[PDB]
Amino acid sequence: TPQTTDAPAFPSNRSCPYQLPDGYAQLRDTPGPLHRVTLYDGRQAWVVTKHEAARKLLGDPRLSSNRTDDNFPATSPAFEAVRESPQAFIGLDPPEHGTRRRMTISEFTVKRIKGMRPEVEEVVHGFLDEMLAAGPTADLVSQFALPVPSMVICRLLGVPYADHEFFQDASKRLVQSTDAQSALTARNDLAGYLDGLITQFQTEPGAGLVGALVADQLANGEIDREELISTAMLLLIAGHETTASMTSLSVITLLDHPEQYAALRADRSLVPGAVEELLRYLAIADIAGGRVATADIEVEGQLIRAGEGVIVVNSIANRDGTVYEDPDALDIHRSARHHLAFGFGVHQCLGQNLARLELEVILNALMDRVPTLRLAVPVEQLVLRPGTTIQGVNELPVTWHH
Ligand code: HEM
Ligand SMILES: N#C/C(=C1/SC[C@@H](c2ccccc2Cl)S1)n1ccnc1
Ligand SMILES: O=C(O)Cc1ccccc1Nc1c(Cl)cccc1Cl
Repeated sequence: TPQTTDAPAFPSNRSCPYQLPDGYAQLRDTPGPLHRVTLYDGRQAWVVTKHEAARKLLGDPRLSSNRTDDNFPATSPAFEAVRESPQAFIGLDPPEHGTRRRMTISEFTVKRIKGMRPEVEEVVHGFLDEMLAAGPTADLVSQFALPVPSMVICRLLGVPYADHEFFQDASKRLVQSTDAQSALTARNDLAGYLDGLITQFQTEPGAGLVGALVADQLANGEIDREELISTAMLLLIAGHETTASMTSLSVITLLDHPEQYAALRADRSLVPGAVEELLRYLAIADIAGGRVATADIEVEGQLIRAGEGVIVVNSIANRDGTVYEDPDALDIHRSARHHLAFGFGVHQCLGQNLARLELEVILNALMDRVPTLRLAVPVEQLVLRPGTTIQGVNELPVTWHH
């Protein structure tokens, strides 16, 4: 008996770090902006598979980001960890979203990010010093890809780096969590740590965004103590995990396209455009597109009903051939403009300027300090994270000329 389905299972896992899963490429090819899918618990939902329609729906206020809504398209049991506690502004709609987000934007401006350039370079070259002095073979993730953005975001947040082993482990346990209880345990571990950090700042006013939020908004009752915890946790995990994944996958991808890597090294003028193309191509946050319709939405003849879950899959939208000619080809020289790796609209990634800065610095540093860098194993031996979480590899064995 045939098993062809109208709503295939979603999400799907990558088999190649920089290629869509086979199922996603099928969704990309099927005409129309929408397609039905079956989530892990049997409920059906819509997935958006085209670029301009993704922009349109991301800007549509009728698609809500409220993750506490019972009809929100949860794609894994671990998603329950964020549903039970107060929502950081990633899970808020206007006007609450803007009031909370504006409490944090000062630390992510173009002026502040450019101001952080010397300390980002210092942290990058510091962890490179330690890795190269230790010699190959090293795991690029635990020795460079993860600690670099961890240290940077901690200094931005005011989180003491001396506790890094604790909250890096709690962050990883949440990222890789495959059940609800494990995710909630790792989340409460972070919540308990951040709550004590708040009390510490109330005794002794401190630096970083968390200290600012404690001294001002919390003391004026304009943010709840548990919203501060959720917001700080969002920035902490995002600061750690997204950049680390872009680093490891950019290294894997660039080494599989050695002509473009050598061209990139020969001209650092190309690093900014190469970073945009890597963001479009790798789209490591393609699971973070969930929305729920609060009213009927008709999309090019197809009707989204109120109460239906919608998932804007930015990896698929970033492979729209009508926007990026030959979209499945990595081209660091192409115009990667208007890609959706960071989203679009009111929720577009607050840390996008920081991720762009860190990746540029990291890529330039790897080409300067370790040009003989190469993988210590075939990419087929690398272990990919599933489509239910942030795209990445659990470890990246690398070697170089000692
Ligand atoms: C290459 C790295 C990153 C990628 C690919 C990425 C991707 C995304 C995407 C697709 C969204 C949209 C979520 C939605 O529409 O529901 C988002 C939002 C967000 N990201 Fe990132 N992100 C990255 C790095 C970071 C970093 C380093 C931070 C540090 C704080 C961060 C913090 C946030 C926040 C706070 C939001 C929510 C903004 C809002 O709701 O107004 N991200 N990100
Ligand atoms: N990547 C990423 C990222 C995420 S927030 C929501 C996360 C998520 C949503 C739904 C299901 C599973 C997961 Cl894990 S993924 N982020 C955070 C800041 N900027 C980007
Ligand atoms: O979304 C959040 O509030 C925290 C956060 C920040 C960065 C990356 C992921 C997550 N959340 C998250 C995690 Cl770490 C695991 C499973 C499901 C979710 Cl929603």
